[PDB]
Amino acid sequence: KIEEGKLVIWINGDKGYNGLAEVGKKFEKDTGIKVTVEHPDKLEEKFPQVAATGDGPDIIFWAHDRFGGYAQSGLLAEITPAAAFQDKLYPFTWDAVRYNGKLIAYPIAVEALSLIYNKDLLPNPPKTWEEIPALDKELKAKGKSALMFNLQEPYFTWPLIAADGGYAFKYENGKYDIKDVGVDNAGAKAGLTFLVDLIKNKHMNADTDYSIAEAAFNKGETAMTINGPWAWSNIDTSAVNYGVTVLPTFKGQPSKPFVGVLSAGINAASPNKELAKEFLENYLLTDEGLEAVNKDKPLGAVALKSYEEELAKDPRIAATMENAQKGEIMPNIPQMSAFWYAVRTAVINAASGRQTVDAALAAAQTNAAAGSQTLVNSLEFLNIQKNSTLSEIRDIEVEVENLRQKKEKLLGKIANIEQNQLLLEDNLKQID
Amino acid sequence: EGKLVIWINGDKGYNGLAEVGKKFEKDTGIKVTVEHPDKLEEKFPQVAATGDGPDIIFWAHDRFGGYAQSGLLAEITPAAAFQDKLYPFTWDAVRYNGKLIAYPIAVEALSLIYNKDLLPNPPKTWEEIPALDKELKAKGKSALMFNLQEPYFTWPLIAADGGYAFKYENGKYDIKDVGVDNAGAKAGLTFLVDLIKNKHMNADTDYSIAEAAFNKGETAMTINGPWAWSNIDTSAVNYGVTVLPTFKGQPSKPFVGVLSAGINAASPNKELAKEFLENYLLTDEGLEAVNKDKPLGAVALKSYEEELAKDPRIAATMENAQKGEIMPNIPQMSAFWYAVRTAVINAASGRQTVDAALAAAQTNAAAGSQTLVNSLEFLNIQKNSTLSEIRDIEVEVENLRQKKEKLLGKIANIEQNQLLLEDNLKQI
Ligand SMILES: OC[C@H]1O[C@H](O[C@H]2[C@H](O)[C@@H](O)[C@@H](O)O[C@@H]2CO)[C@H](O)[C@@H](O)[C@@H]1O
Ligand SMILES: OC[C@H]1O[C@H](O[C@H]2[C@H](O)[C@@H](O)[C@@H](O)O[C@@H]2CO)[C@H](O)[C@@H](O)[C@@H]1O
Repeated sequence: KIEEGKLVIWINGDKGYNGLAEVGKKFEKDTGIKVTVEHPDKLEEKFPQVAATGDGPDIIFWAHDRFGGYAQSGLLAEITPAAAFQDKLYPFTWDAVRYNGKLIAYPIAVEALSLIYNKDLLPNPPKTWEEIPALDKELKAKGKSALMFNLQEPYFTWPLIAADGGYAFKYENGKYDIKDVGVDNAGAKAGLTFLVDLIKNKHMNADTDYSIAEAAFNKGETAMTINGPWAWSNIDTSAVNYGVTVLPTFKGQPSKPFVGVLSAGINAASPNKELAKEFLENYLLTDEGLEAVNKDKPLGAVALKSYEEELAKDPRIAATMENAQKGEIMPNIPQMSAFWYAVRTAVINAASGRQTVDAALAAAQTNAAAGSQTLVNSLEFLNIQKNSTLSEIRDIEVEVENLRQKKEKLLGKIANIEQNQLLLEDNLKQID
Repeated sequence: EGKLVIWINGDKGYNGLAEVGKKFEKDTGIKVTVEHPDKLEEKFPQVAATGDGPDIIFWAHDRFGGYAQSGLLAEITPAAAFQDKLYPFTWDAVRYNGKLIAYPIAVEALSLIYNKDLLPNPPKTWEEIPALDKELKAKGKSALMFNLQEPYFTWPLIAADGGYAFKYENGKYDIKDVGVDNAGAKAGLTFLVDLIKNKHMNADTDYSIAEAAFNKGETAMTINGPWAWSNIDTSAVNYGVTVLPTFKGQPSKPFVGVLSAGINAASPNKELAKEFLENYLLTDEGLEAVNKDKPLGAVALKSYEEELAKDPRIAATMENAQKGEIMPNIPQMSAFWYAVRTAVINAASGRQTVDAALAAAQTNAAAGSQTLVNSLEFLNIQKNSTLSEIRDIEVEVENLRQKKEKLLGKIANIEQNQLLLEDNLKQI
């Protein structure tokens, strides 16, 4: 299971996992505990599968949006940093990781999507989505293309969907109404329609994913991309002159990225709970840990006031936080994965051309309205956790029965010894 | 839309299938479009729930009971004359709750495929394959590689010693008696994971990696269906198709699939699709056209199977099929397959023990009544989608009714005028 005496850490393959593993060498070269940093596929879906059986990593890194489901499923340990540690991180980053009054993870860095443009194929990035087609017609005349970004994950297409009024769960009076879902409304329809019209007019391709878009931009084949800070590393080494700027407006309104706070939770099945705490607070969440990670793949606007006051002078970080301000902080409520799955389907099926935008989003709206899928999903993981726990109990009872069998055989040995002692003590009394 | 669009999976002979689409277009002039989208079996119900998707969908029969329960498949209406051209047991695979829900095309089963120059005889047992891999490793080769990402391919071994999906007895399936947890399933999956731990296979091998290695002569054995024989033909590896090895002395038990063609319930071209399938595909000419692209296996059309049955590769196919089981077509199959995919991937990667992986899958698959909620979801989507078409029509009707009312105004006023002129005329 989760071997005790070591820390295993999961973080997504696009993050600075090699830089994080350097913070693991320091932990291992300093405290002797070994640290293994892995980047599995579909990490956010494997974690609850294995953690439900007491397996998985000690620490799981993901944006805070997924952690409310992990918590409701009972898979997360209680985070308990001291008030002294709390004043080192911006309070709004602690806000992202608070669910029903408990801190369910440590905030690390603030992520938001920005516009990234090739400084030499385009001297000024377009201020509006609406001008991007004309730019692409011109740019293709030179053998290049205007824009390429990942169309497979709704994270990347939502800023445009949300611009004119799309929303996940209505947020009002400080609370989300999970039956007021806004993926159906006219704003959402107009955004996805513009996107599918871009595809159908041959300005982008529905088959484009993350790898194809990064390859295309870093080779000077596309004028613009949409991505987070992690992507800056690979663009640096391509010797492309790139700028990071505000996302284009749509119908006169800013694109609204959903803002992620990359967070570290501690597996509820971890025996190394306090070892994990010390790693995060006194190794990761410091200038040298964060800088080691950050120089692998930039983290974005880190939550630690100490190192952030230094990264904030990067113009790319300001442009990140300006885009972040125009968007909305993602909810962390359990229904987010259900929301994300509904919107993922819609975008792929509308982009593929085999469903209309109107039909795709009407389906997604009703699906997302079924947010009581997360109750069934949490109950499922809890029923796996229970059966696994009963199984450990039965193993213990076999151990106890074996021991009990040895004991009974020893008591038998003693019974026979006592027979002898009675015999010899009578033999001795008669010599007397 | 006056044309036929068809979905079929990318490992099938879609190029050959399109040739039958031309021969359809040259006779009726109707265009035939053959696409092989990824995850078609999962996209289909998403889009058909809103009245979209393809006209015809090709997949193994196991998925069609869920499509039918969600109300997304048209009732097939073969004439008694046409029904007697197909083996009756292939009709049973596509029969769900008394209705025929698709046309059967071909019977599929996995076989062992081995390099006859790397191996004089296929192994009789799974248990000897490690020793064989060692001997081969010393020569720069490997014993066995097959797709480990899809539970379809690992099931023959999982079932060998007693694993099963849903218990079948008295003619019906008990969807609460699930056999992915039992000692037979565990022993099969444990053997698979030990192969990986001992470096005889790699948990990341998938379909593409395994085919390449075998067709390049890099590995002595693979496990695959008939669709794969074409590419091995063009590679000039000397290969045999044979019965799978035994495990713990018992036959491997592959799940048998009947490639089937369903007709979308929202298709306006239902009769064209019927005509395409009955009188173009399901004939000695059409099945041969597909079969020459990528072999189909044992086709359902008695006339063309009589010829195929002479191919020893088809005999070995049918011998493997007989040791296995025809897959259920019940709605719970998708939940079953997803649960077992999870277990195999998580245990093969080493993140979970076999016991824990399969205990979780057992409890998941035991909740197969997520297919009832899932169908109820698709139906309420279909209903809401339909109500919107209705509301669009009713706007057209009210507009037309307003245009009418305005014309009745013109007529009323003309009659006023006529009254004036006709009395003024009676005075004159
Ligand atoms: O639904 C898409 C996806 O959006 C976010 O995932 C992001 C992640 O937050 C980023 O750090 C980066 O890794 O890209 C991911 C998308 O590819 C949500 O955090 C995630 O839950 C959601 O599924
Ligand atoms: O995966 C290759 C193989 O997959 C199919 O078998 C499926 C089954 O039919 C599906 O419902 C799926 O979810 O489970 C098995 C894969 O794990 C096809 O039957 C076969 O033709 C195709 O090549």
